[PDB]
Amino acid sequence: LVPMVVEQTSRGERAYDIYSRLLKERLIFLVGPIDDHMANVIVAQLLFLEADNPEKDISIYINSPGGVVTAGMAIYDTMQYIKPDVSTICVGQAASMGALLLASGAAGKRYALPNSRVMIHQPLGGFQGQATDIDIHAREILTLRSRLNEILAKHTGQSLETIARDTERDNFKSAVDAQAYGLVDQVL
Amino acid sequence: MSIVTKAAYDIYSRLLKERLIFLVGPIDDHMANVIVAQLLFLEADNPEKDISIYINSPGGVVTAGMAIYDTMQYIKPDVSTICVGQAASMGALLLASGAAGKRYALPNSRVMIHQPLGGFQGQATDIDIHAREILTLRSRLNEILAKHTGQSLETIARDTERDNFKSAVDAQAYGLVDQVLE
Amino acid sequence: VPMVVEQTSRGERAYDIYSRLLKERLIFLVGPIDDHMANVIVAQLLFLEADNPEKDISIYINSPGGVVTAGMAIYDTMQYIKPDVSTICVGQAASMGALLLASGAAGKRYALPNSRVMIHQPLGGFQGQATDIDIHAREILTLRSRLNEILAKHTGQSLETIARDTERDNFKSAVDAQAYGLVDQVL
Amino acid sequence: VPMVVAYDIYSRLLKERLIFLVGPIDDHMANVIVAQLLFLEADNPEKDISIYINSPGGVVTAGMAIYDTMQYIKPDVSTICVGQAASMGALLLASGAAGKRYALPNSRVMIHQPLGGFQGQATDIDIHAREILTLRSRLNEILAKHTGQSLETIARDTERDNFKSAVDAQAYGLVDQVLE
Amino acid sequence: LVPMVVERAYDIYSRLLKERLIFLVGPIDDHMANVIVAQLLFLEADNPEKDISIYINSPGGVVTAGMAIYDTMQYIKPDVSTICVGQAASMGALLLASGAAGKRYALPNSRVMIHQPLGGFQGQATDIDIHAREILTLRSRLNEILAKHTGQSLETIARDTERDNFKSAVDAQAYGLVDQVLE
Amino acid sequence: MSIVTKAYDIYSRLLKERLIFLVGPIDDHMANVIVAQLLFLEADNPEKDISIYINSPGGVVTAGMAIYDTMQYIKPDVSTICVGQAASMGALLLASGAAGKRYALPNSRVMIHQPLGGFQGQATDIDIHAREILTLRSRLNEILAKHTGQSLETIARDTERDNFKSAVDAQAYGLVDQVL
Amino acid sequence: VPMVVEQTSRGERAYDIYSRLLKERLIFLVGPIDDHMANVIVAQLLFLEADNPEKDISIYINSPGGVVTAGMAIYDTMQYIKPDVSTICVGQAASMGALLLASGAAGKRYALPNSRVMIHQPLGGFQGQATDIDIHAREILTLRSRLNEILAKHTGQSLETIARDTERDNFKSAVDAQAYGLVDQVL
Ligand SMILES: [Cl-]
Ligand SMILES: [Cl-]
Ligand SMILES: [Cl-]
Ligand SMILES: [Cl-]
Ligand SMILES: [Cl-]
Ligand SMILES: [Cl-]
Ligand SMILES: [Cl-]
Ligand SMILES: [Cl-]
Repeated sequence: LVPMVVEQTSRGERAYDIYSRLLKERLIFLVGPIDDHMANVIVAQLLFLEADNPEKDISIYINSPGGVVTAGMAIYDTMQYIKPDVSTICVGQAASMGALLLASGAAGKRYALPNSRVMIHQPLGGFQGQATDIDIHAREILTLRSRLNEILAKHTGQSLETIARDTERDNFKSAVDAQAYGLVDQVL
Repeated sequence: MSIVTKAAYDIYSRLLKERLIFLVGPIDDHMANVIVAQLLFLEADNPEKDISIYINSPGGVVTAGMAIYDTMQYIKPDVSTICVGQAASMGALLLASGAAGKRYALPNSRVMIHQPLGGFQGQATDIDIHAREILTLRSRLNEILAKHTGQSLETIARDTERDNFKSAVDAQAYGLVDQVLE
Repeated sequence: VPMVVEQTSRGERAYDIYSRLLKERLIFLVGPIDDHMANVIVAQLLFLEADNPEKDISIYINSPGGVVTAGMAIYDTMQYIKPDVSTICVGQAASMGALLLASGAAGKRYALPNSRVMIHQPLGGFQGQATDIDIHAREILTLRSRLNEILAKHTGQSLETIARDTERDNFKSAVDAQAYGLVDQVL
Repeated sequence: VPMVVAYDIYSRLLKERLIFLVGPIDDHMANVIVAQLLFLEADNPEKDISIYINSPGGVVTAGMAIYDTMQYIKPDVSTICVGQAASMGALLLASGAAGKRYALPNSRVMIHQPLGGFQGQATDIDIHAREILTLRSRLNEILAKHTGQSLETIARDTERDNFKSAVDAQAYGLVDQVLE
Repeated sequence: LVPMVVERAYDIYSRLLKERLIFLVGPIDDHMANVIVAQLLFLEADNPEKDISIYINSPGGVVTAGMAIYDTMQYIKPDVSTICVGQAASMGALLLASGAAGKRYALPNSRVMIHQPLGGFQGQATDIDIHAREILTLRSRLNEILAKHTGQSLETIARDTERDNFKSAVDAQAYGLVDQVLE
Repeated sequence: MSIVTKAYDIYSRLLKERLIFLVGPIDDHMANVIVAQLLFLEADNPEKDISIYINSPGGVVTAGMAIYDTMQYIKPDVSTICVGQAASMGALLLASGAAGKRYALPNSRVMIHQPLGGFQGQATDIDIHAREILTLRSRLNEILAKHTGQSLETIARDTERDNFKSAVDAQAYGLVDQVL
Repeated sequence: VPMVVEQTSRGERAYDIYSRLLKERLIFLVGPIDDHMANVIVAQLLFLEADNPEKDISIYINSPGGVVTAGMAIYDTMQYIKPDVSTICVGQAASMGALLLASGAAGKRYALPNSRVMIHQPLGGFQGQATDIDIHAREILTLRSRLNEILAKHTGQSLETIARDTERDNFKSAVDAQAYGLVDQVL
């Protein structure tokens, strides 16, 4: 059950579920496993907010264990393409594609709360075909892995060699260690 | 009146006001007819303004995709296509079939023209799609792709047998989109 | 199913996309035919006739066919109501779906270029859908003949031609369907 | 279910005094039909009501609830068969107001009552043999009364699980007119 | 699908609730009983003087749920008329017979069975076992209620409730289970 | 908002009249909804009585205790009315209405007995241990003794038996004040 | 479940009972803690802060606990927002539920007389909820110590006392929870 609120607008009073009410504040929630359904809803929200004001910052709250790589890339490309800066805030956790999106927020505007944790490692499951008739072949997996490593090296400032070595490890960084690595700019 | 993110009500319906359609997930008759309905609605509301279809789809049923294809070509407005995430099979065919000059891909999206057997089989219990009809449809799909990409029929027929994804830049070079939005 | 919001005297209102097009006298006949969807189409035809008995109605058809008596409920309602019912095949029309396509108002039956049409009627459409109903062999043969007569009447083909061709479970292209008399025009 | 503006399509047609009896007959759909009939009577006890019937039949006492309500309310209840009417569906069709029972040209009508409609639908209810024979006779009497056939004829013919065409249903007295 | 009417929008049952009509339909259990109790209390508060009608088409069901309806019918100020359409069995039959004196009705092809099967008495919850002596107490209580409202003697009810046979509308009227067959 | 019996429902309309329905098994979900209605009613008017209609087989002890503590804490008097039955936690809450304002209808039944099932962990990772069960059983007995006027030894003996009391016997025992 | 409808000059507006209480700045933390309910609680906190950053917020807590990182999302949001967040235990609070109860604004943490509090954290709360995530032994130990430090800070107990007492999977009464520093007052 998602609670509702009633807010005054220029057009009169209107009812909102809590997430649509926070969308009016240019806040978007990326929560749970990443897949096409939820990634396309986030793409839709980013496009809508850009249409509403292309200059004002947008915030994505991230609490996600990661998930499907191409779904996460659709969010990534949309974040980069729209005119507004997209600020990222990790609460709870960001892993795999969740961590990649966190680290890809606008420079200076990536944040983690004190007890959140960040894991860059990309499990095989995120790369496999999600539809019954799609088999994702080894070379394409290797291309995607290098692509993700290059994106991380670029946004963190780490070298490519460093990202590719560290992404093999299946462990979490604390918010402070994630800030030190360049995955976020500030622990709030 | 009331607004939600997930079902000027839900986010998708608000963007439909902006002449934007989302083609997402597997293509089957249910979602293809919703897209046909959105296309016919937008043409009736304004037969002059462009329409955009965002495509993130692993493909699916061939006749359902052909329903979308025929509607796109038939209505008066130019239909622009944008690949986000991926486009495979019928999804790649539809991406390639947007209005000339108005087909786009985002930099990390991927495109695969290959059409698996599963798209051609009968979806209803009492329908059996026979081998000659499969070959006829595969050829028609190849000719549609040859026409919109500028590749020869022979090149399409050879390359569609491989089930590999192209990058967005490679898909532009192949003629499946006109521009990578970067 | 997306929504379309319009403002009015007393606030604003919301239609789903299908309801919005029903305002424009378009009906969607999509998916397998059964009693549930057939009665909804009958309800829409009756509503549009009562709203304006003079203006045409369009049914878009994308269907593999299905239950014969449910399709017959739609057929009789199309014939009975006052407005001309135009039909447009998008995707495919098989079995009862093809019969209803062919039964649109004369001159107003259409197919899109990549549409396909199959008149063949599989056994499954004729069998009992209810637990306590067993549809017997002679009734199947009788209904198969009634369907062939409807097709002969609307296509202009001989009953002998329809009976021969309906035994083959093969599709016609839009162009071949138009030449056969199943539609009047490829759009 | 499409909408018209704000009614769903069936509610919009209920405003025009049309009720849809569709699908298998059971207590749930019967009681919705009874409610609609009572509502329409209260709204206007003079104007005719129409019931569109497309149904394979079903539970006998649920059908009898509809039958008794059609007979009891003041408005004439016209019936129209679209698609098919079997078992209690056929009984209800034949029980519309005299002169106002219709069938469309390709509809079909079967008066036969399978054993399934008489059995207990609740777990703790067993419908016994003599009650079945009483109900079968009551249904036959209702059909003889509304069709004009003799009781003997109905009792013989109802044993066959065959459909009548719309024309043969009119000839038998199950409807007054085939509509074209 | 439950149709709607516009007058605001009402589903068909809420529209008829405005006309002080309640539908008791299907098997009786706590869920549906408490909804009927709420409708009775709502109608009493809206107008404690005007009659209420309950239409009953029910195979019966859980005894204590039915007793919740019975007690509420007796307690509220309005007369509660009952009308049997289709059938009334077990607790449904009891509730039909318990409408206000002179205002209990059956339609001509309605049927009524007072018999109470064992299933209505057993515990519906996981941790409740309804014991034999409590079943016997409740069976006697139901028989006393029927005797009071029908005018039959207690042992006449006890004899006839043992048989799981239906009464026609005419025979239910003759027995005192309703006052009138509406023709 | 549209109106139904089952948008604006019948229970919501009655909440406007300060009536709350406690119906069915007691668990966290329904108990938290009752706490919410109690807090809402107290904020709307802290002086007017509230009524809880109780028809319940009982259920989870800590869920019932959430309702109990909220009834005692809020300012309004909470009247309780048993319809159908009240067992276990349902009987405890009935017995805990405002003094003088606890009621039973003539055919309702009340069983104070607390089955083991109400005390066990409801979450997968919670094991409720034996000494905590004994502590809770004693607390519930103390609550019943206080509200009924019976001795603790009387409650402790009687709660062992999984038998129902009639409305008249519940009133005589002090579980309600009046049979209506 | 239930609705509250309020009349206005432009007709009627409707809430469910929880949304109506949200209007009074009360949030309900009920049932097992997981990402779904935790993100709903985070959103409610951020909304109430944006609506009025000065006024207190109350969380009613009736929970057997649950997923540790979901509860940590709520914890961090409670500490970050400007308003004081009061906590009230009704029923019970265990594991993450007990931690969040203890984490309300100093002096504004309450328990009702028959509620019970269990700080113990079962293994199940630390394990991966996602199919592709295995939460490893060293991360579990790190999270366990962090929870003990959070509890020590808010209760006033030493780290050693928390670490010893959290191993036992027993409940504290409301009065014992108050004496331990887990709430400030039994209401
Ligand atoms: Cl306003
Ligand atoms: Cl093939
Ligand atoms: Cl046969
Ligand atoms: Cl028989
Ligand atoms: Cl028998
Ligand atoms: Cl007979
Ligand atoms: Cl017994
Ligand atoms: Cl490990």
